[PDB]
Amino acid sequence: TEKDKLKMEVDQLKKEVTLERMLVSKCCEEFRDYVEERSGEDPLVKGIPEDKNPFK
Amino acid sequence: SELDQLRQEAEQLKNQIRDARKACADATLSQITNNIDPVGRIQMRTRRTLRGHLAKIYAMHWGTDSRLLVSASQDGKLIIWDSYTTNKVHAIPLRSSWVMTCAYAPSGNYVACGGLDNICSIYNLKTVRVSRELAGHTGYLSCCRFLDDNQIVTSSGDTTCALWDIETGQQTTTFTGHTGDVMSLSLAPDTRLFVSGACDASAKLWDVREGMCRQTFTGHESDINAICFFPNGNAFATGSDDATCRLFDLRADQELMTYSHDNIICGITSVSFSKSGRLLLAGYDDFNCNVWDALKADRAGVLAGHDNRVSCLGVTDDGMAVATGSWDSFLKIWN
Amino acid sequence: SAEDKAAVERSKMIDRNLREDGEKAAREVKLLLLGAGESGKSTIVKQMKIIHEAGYSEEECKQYKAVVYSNTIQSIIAIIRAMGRLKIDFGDAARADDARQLFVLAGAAEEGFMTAELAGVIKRLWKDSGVQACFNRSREYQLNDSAAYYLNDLDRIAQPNYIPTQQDVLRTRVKTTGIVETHFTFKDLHFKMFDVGGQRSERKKWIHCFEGVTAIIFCVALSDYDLVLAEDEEMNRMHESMKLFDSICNNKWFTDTSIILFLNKKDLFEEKIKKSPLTICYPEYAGSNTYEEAAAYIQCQFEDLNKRKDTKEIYTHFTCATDTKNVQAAAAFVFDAVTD
Ligand SMILES: Nc1nc2c(ncn2[C@@H]2O[C@H](COP(=O)(O)OP(=O)(O)O)[C@@H](O)[C@H]2O)c(=O)[nH]1
Repeated sequence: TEKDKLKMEVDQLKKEVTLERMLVSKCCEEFRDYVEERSGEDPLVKGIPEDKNPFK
Repeated sequence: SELDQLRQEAEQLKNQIRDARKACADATLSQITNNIDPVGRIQMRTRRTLRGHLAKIYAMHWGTDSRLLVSASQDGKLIIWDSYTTNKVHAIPLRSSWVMTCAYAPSGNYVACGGLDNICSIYNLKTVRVSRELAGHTGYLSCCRFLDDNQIVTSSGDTTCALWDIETGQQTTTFTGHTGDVMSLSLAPDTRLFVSGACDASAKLWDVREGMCRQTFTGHESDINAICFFPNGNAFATGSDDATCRLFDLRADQELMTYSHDNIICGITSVSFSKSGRLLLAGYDDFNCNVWDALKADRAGVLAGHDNRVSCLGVTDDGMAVATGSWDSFLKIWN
Repeated sequence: SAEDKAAVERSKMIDRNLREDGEKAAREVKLLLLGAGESGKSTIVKQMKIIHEAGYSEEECKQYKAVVYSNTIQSIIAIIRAMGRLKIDFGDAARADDARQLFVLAGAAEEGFMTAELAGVIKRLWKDSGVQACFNRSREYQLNDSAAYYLNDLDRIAQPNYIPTQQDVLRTRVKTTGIVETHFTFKDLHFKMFDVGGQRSERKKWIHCFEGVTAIIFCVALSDYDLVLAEDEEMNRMHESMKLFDSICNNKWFTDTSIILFLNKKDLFEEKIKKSPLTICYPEYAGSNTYEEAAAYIQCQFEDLNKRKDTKEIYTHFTCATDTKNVQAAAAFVFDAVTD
């Protein structure tokens, strides 16, 4: 069992080592920019007018 | 031993992966957002109290209309609520009361639940009766999410996830690789991939079509109890017994940010993003939900309306409300 | 509106039914079984059905036929494999061929059936004195306690028209992987008993689900005391059970739960203590190697783990879970402890 588990873990790691990874900076910029396009209309950030709150 | 060689080889590959991730950590998220203005103090109020369960609540899920929601309690009831009016639409009597998860199908036509019976039960809301009992897991059902009215994905204490054909009741695909109980899963926006979080302290990204693990994400020091995709499908958040939430990036293949404070030492049960992704909401064993600034890692607010653990939460698709469920037997709706 | 009124009325009707259901649920007695593997929990669950719900129908008993055979085959396989590890020879050399054929046949067996060929192989192996010498050294490997029960009855079991008896069903080891629940009524009260022994998952992820239960019945295999400590050598089996009991009895989740202790397999213990000294388990034990003093010693070793002794009592009973009359008497004991 355990040996069978180690073989499969090794096989999986051999695949994951080959992935071509993006720079963290680039991914962070894209994450930030996606949020910045939208957080101005996010009800939990900007709040809701009482007259437009369906949970009033 | 050959066993000796395999253990060292695995550690060597883990180290290669760690080094390759380090080679791409050219900067950090905190630096990148340094010039964004803080969101300011987030102060939500309870707008609706959902009273009716008579024991601990373990899970809830919003319908895609941002109005109906299903909750599951070990009082042996699945309740479907109209959150606008607090009316109960359905109270389903479970065959096994030891429920741990529930899900609302995107169509609104079905709900699912399961737990220590190791079964994922499907209920047709539009005939309420048990439509299907999906049997096959050898350990408790911890989470389930419909792809559509015909397919559902499950996670289990037996360390696997599965994809099911609901009509035939068979596991179409088994997702193997975790070495500890799988506690939570989240479907990608396009439903082509999903991520799972497990008691091996890792999260895994899975390809639905090809039945394989694509990536394994590490960094947590103890169990991952909750996981949720970011809305653009390129990142996800985790909540752990190690008192931290973390943001993980798919294409960087690594952790971007930890959300924690030296004050908080208890476990996290549940995580959700607000609609834009600016806020990350997490439920805690200490009875609170903490609202994090996803870009700055500062705690922006707290939701404190429960007298026992916050066990679950969810944000509506329209972004208008967050629901908390609790071991104190209540759900609350906040905005 | 019109629909809006009906939705309100529907909600109110649901509220009534939920309240009625909750009032019935608050009156039920909930009993959780706990204990190490093989300690007797699933046997106790089956005994509740036999005692309170008239037992098993013939069609229910027919469904255990395949597990009786699988249990039997796996028992004799375990003994044969151990002979190689313990270096025990057959009493008759011709049995080596039977042992080879055992493994060939076990792969070809069809569920619910045992061929006369396989039955004859197992019969000849079980009768062999070298197989019996290994059986009598079962403390040195892993062998379930129903092995001799089936193998000594192989002739009856192997008949083509065999139908398992209730005692046969009691003795089966069916490994469900999920929770098992049984319901009965005892003196105008609704009882529910749960067993999670089939769950192989991580206990810290669901033990809190049972906060609030009326009582825990913690089962201990007294006869585990002399089992050799092998691959995992931190603790012998009895001390693993003690560590689990310490954890449960003193658990924050069970402050208001009555703790019942079934010191089970007393029949096997009574026979073992004749030839196997308690010092194998407790090196410090300086008493006599007799049933009464050794059993008392184990009882005290578990009862001493209770840390809130001053506020919390342990209800201890010695049981033979396969003996329905013994279980029915212990059940009365348990009733008294929990109802008042
Ligand atoms: N001789 C004897 N056998 C027992 C007793 N209690 C249980 N057994 C047997 O021991 C084995 C393990 O018991 P079981 O109830 O399945 O243990 P569980 O894992 O805790 O559910 C079964 O084959 C039972 O028939 C007992 O008091 N005496």
